[PDB]
Amino acid sequence: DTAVDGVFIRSLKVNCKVTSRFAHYVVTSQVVNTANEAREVAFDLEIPKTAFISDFAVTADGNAFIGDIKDKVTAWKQYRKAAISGENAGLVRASGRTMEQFTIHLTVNPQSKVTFQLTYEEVLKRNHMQYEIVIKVKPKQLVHHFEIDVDIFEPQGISKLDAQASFLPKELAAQTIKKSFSGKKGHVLFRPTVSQQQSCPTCSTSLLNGHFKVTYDVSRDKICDLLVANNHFAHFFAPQNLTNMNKNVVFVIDISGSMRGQKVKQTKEALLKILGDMQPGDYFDLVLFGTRVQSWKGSLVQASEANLQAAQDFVRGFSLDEATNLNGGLLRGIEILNQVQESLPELSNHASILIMLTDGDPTEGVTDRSQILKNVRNAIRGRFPLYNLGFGHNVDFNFLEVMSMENNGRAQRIYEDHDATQQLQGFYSQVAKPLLVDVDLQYPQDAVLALTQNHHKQYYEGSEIVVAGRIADNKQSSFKADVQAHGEGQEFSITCLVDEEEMKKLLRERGHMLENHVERLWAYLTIQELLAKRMKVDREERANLSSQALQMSLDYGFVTPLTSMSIRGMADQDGLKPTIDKPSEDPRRTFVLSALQPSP
Ligand SMILES: [Mg+2]
Repeated sequence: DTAVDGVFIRSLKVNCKVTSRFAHYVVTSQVVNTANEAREVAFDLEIPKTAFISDFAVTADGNAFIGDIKDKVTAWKQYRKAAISGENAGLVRASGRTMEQFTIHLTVNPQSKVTFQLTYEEVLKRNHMQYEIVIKVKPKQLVHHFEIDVDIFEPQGISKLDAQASFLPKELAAQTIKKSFSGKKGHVLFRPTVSQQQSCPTCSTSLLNGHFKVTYDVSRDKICDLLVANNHFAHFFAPQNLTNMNKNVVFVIDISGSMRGQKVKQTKEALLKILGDMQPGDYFDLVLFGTRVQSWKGSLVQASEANLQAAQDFVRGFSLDEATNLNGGLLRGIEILNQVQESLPELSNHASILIMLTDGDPTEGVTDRSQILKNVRNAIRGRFPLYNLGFGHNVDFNFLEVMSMENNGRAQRIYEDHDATQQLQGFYSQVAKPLLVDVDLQYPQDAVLALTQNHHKQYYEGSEIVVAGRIADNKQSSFKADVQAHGEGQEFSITCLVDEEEMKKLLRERGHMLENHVERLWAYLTIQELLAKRMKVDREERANLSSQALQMSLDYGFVTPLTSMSIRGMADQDGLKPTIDKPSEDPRRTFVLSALQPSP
């Protein structure tokens, strides 16, 4: 029998509906306690940090419980006088680089049937020429009816679709994973029988341990992907068949003593590989910063065979230099790229990129964090993006995120691990091939009530620009978009008009779910944008952005950093409600059913 201590997992189902990159997850688990005693049951799964929980329901023999979303402050008032912290008590916590762990332990009645259902949503982001859907599969028992169903609907059409299950042998995956796509519709169905779940023909344990990955991309022949539905729009921009731009890239590398060991080795290895794949038309230099600041050439040099080999030799040879002069290192790298303005104007049409890697905070020279931010942004002056890589967890990552945000870039975390070299290569490949610069998506001011970031410094091959917004009443029919940008010595310009007939056709094919997901796509991107914006503004404007993010989280019912989801009707030993939160970037209690709470 599958059951353990009288408890068996009758069914465990993951249902993912993807509509124009908006991914709607529903995970449903039904556990049955056949024992005549009380038994403890678990609902335990991993979800991506990028997603927002939107609903949670528990039904025990008709007794229904639902997560009520509210201001986080209100939800955590029960923790103030309590012996446990909300972080320790919460059902959700960080469990890895990109995933969070949702865990609840519940004492169920005898002869009981309990159904758990968790809903979470995200907008899939394109990277490396694909979208990726990752589902952590790990039932701590065999499941009678296990299913993963992914239903994809893309107006532009699906160009490719794949489904990989690492934990399954190639022969088992073939018979068990059903996938197909035609036109706008794609489907993946994974329905392993109990026999197919056992690791061995006559062993009790289940091989369903690992990750179920679904990847796809949409046809990009049609340069215009403007999707309008019920006063909300989503605009996807990723032109194909563009010529790679030549680029000027400077690497600013921390060589402080703390880098000693694996970090410097993995950093050097990544630089060697990056230099090895550089294209002849690019220009580059290298900057090292410890206590002293050091540049390989002091100016942008061409990526010739000799220069690349000399740079690789310089990478292999350098040694560490104690402290960390981050201000000097960045300003030096910026000075080199800015030579293109006066000394080297023949490189001015290239796309410029500045990448910085550090494992610690500034200890030499300018150490006032606010001053460094000022120094950097005043030197770059919006000419090129800055990509900060935080190596390990001794860096002030918020400091790195703000700096990149203030300079048309983003920050990325590098985890100290056996694959740090691949992480660095992985990130660089996202910015390695600029195709357009100064992308300006323009929409008629008379029609737009709200909109997301519409200016983007660089567009890279393999990635994508997405804009969403809300349309004013009676302006949807004539809605349009103009996209301007520059290539290397070229001007880019297109116009996208709503295809009214096509929208109605799409609405018929996908149903009213299309309207809802486009709006919720806008809400998701707007909330994320508010969370990003709030971190780089003064405390007064930060409160204003927070209130916008709070109100939108409540309106659309998202569990975000400003909201929590509480479950009335359950209590731990101290009478505390289950609480669900969004953990931040920086002892397992068990619950019982309790219908009473002290009256106010
Ligand atoms: Mg350091």
